[PDB]
Amino acid sequence: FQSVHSVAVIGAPFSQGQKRKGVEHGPAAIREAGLMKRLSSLGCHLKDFGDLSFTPVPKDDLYNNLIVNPRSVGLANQELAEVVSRAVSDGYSCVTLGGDHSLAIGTISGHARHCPDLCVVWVDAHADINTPLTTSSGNLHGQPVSFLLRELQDKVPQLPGFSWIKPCISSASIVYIGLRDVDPPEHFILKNYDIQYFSMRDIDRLGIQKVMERTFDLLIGKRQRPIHLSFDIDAFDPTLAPATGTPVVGGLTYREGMYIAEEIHNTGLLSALDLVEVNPQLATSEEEAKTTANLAVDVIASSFGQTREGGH
Amino acid sequence: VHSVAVIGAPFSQGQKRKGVEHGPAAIREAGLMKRLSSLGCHLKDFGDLSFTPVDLYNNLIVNPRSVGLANQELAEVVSRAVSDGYSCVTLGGDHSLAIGTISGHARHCPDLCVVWVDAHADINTPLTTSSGNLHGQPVSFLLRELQDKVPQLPGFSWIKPCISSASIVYIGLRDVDPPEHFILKNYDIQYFSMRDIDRLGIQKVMERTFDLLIGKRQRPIHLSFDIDAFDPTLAPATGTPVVGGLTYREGMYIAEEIHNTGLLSALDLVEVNPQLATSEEEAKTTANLAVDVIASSFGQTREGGHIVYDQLPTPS
Amino acid sequence: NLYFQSVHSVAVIGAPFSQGQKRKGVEHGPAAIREAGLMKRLSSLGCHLKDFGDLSDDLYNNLIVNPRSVGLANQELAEVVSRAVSDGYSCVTLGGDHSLAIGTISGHARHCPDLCVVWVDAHADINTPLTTSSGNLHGQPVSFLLRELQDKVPQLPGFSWIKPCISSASIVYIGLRDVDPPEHFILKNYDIQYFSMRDIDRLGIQKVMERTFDLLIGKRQRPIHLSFDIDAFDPTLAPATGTPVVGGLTYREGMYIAEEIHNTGLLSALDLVEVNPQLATSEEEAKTTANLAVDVIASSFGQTREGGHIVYDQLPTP
Ligand code: PRO
Ligand code: PRO
Ligand code: PRO
Ligand SMILES: [Mn+2]
Ligand SMILES: [Mn+2]
Ligand SMILES: [Mn+2]
Ligand SMILES: [Mn+2]
Ligand SMILES: [Mn+2]
Ligand SMILES: [Mn+2]
Repeated sequence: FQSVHSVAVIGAPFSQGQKRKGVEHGPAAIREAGLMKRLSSLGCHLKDFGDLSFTPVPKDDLYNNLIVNPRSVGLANQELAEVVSRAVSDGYSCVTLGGDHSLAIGTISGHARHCPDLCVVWVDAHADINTPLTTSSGNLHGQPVSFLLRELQDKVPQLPGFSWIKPCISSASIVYIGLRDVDPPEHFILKNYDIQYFSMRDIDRLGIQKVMERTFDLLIGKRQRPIHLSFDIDAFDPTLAPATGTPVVGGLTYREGMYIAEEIHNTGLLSALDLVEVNPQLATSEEEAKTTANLAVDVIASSFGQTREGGH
Repeated sequence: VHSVAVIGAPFSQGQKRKGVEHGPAAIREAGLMKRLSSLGCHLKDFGDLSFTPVDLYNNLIVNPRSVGLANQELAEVVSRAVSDGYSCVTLGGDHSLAIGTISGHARHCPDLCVVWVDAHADINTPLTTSSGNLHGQPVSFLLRELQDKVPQLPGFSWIKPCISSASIVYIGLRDVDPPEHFILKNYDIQYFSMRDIDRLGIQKVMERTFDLLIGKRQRPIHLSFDIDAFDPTLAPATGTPVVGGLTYREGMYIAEEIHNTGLLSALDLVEVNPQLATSEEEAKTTANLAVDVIASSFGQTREGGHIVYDQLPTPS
Repeated sequence: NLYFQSVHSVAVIGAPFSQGQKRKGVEHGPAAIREAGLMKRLSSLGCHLKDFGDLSDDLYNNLIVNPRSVGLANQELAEVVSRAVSDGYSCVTLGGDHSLAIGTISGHARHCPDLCVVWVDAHADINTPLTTSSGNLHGQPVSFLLRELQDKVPQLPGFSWIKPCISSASIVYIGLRDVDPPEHFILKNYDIQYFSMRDIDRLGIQKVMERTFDLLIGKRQRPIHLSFDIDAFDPTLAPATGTPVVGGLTYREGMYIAEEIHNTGLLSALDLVEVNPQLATSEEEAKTTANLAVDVIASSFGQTREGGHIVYDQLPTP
């Protein structure tokens, strides 16, 4: 094979960062679409940690009539952070299957425990950077980055179950790609703190090649750094990825998404990847659910060396 | 903070396919007013105009009287909306309604320029049309340099040609009749076909469009936007669909660039025909797309940048 | 219409090969494309037309299926194409599976030894009889044609008539996205130039066509052979085909390729292959694929998005 990678796979069947049921079946859907076989065929040394079972929290209602399930979200992420830490500690590139995007709190925190100069490429229709004070929905899947960013620490209140989190990335160390549904406060956060982002509009103008070039220039232009790719399937157009809870029209094409993944592979710096927000229960047909899972597998496989030219 | 007037113009007699008169209602139902309200627009809804009801012309041109007259009535409403300080959004209805909207707009803004976003040039004369459908001719009646090639139709004498060939640019062209192509080339009318977009990219297409129309000075902009500019996969509920059109992204980009000028004075969103859809979702997606065009033309962004946001809350 | 920007002489041959692969139905490609109104469309573009109509075995090494039927059918097809081209026609062949390019290219080369090939396809179809995993000859045609690969290619039954006729420098691929590892090796090792979908994502279709022509006709005008597999298009656009691969050309990119081919004035033969109406799930899927096939062929002979191919004389006056 062109290159061998050691890859751990963690299922995180978690739904409480949002209100729509079924995203907890994300990890199963992706698995049934053949993830392990595909990574095997590419030369990957694989370790399957299986699908985690998160400790429920009995009482966990609306916090200040706004934040939904903070204790469950906080604890599930604390648990996931331990496993991701273990995997990275053991030397694996850590693939976590979601589950809603609240789980990036745990995956990035866990990763950061071993990589002080970690950087993040966040591929998403959404910035997910509302603080608990700026959120309109109160859904923590739209807040994960606020708890991780050092610059926002003074703006984030201490939520129950969240005391264990330490901000671990600076505003210069995360680049967003694919944005198209951004709240006014999130826009203010991005601009005010100099967080670099390439919205769908930036991609329309520059094209995905220049987007990736600039992305790497910003993050790894001066030195090599481990990369955490946090990939929300809703980055893709809903015609390609319909089985997801917060679809937004005018997303990435299949080609652009593969291009992102291929460029991440080509760095040789991919250290962890999240594939989140696949909700097969939201598909209007079996083939809608299966196409979304198949697309998830293509993203992950391309991140680990699958190409459009038979070079693997 | 835009003041926006919405006029329902249920034109159907510019073409032969029934249903297009329900376009203005389909768009309303898709939640147009809620969207423009969330954008901080000052809104006036004129409701749907009831035109006064009314023989073929040279055995070809159909219902021309009804079309000519309804356009005269439309043009007065647009004139007075513009006058009352509103940006004028006219919901269609077939594209023959542009005769009335551009005419009425050119009364108070003589220096207007036109961005025509369409699969079609709609510049056949009453003598070059094969179909006889007036939705395929509106630009011939409006264009100054073309007057001696256009005969006087019953109901159309009121129309004073108000735009020169250098003040209209087309974007999206892919189904242009031979006489149309002749007109485009011989009158030096600038256009960016699908093929020009494939070469240049929509960013460059918009830069060059504005260079041509407002390169010398700021001017009021009239955006005449036919939903069939978009690929039929995206906008299937429409009468003359043509494969290989704009993507969702390209169309939002045009609207956004139009907004970013701060010059948009009037906008037509034409040719949504809910009855031509093969299902209720196809009908609804077409109307949702129409809303997205209008909202982006007035400030909706892909970046959350529509409102001013000054200060983060503190747990302080 | 009396007046056109250009007038082409075009021969049409139906070549319903199905034996270069295993799925039934592709032999109905030529009928599907004719029923989508191909002849009418070409007439409307001012072409002089000659319609040649539609033309009408043990495993090799326990793998390669139908070598004699395929090798021999291609010998016959080669004759028809050579005749058409010799008589001054740009020769359009409707497939049928892609194994037919063995015949069309070999025949074309008899009269046009200096031809170049633009191969538009999800696949490189450059497996040898020794590297192929499927045994399907439609995945092997380029290996028979290429000079530099002759010593890597064994003599098959039905194939003694074929002389390799193109050098590795005279073929450029566009659209590649499903390349077997031994195919990747050949491409790199013989320095065959290709624009994969990834290359199109980076350069854009305009620069891909510019660079393609710089590679092939940059030094001198040469007859162009366009071998165009419908599966180069995204399966959402061309679902009716045997080996569909996600992430393909858009409608606009495909038409752009054909328009630029037309603009060279050098198009000398064109294959339009792999349309299999039976693999559609609906009549609209089948007809869309056939209509797209017609749009490709039409656009190769002057159909454009802007409507300048028919020449208009003067506007009537009232
Ligand atoms: O915070 C939220 O819940 C939404 C999710 C997408 C953008 N903001
Ligand atoms: O003139 C007509 O009626 C048609 C409409 C689109 C192109 N020409
Ligand atoms: O040789 C074959 O049969 C396959 C078909 C596409 C790629 N190679
Ligand atoms: Mn997200
Ligand atoms: Mn998202
Ligand atoms: Mn129109
Ligand atoms: Mn139109
Ligand atoms: Mn092929
Ligand atoms: Mn192919």
